[PDB]
Amino acid sequence: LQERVKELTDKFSGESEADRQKFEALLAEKNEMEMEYEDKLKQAEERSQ
Amino acid sequence: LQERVKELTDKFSGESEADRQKFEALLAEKNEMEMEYEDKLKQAEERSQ
Repeated sequence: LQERVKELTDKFSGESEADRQKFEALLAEKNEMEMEYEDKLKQAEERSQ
Repeated sequence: LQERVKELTDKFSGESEADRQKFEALLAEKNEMEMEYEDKLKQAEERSQ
């Protein structure tokens, strides 16, 4: 009986941690491409002037 | 035996499920500002010409 507590706690928490890592990677991906666009706006403006 | 199993399974899996909606919202947020930045680049070049 007591083993059932350990089995469900570890794997589902890992599932929560695994889904958290994707969220962190997506946040890094979103932030990385955000500044990439910001570079594009200024480069076009500088060439325009 | 069953009481704990259903208790831990439901609450711990919900934490993993809760990280998916945040991931989906982050993905939707990431896609949305990408279109805005593309519009910004499109409008920045139009005035340049």
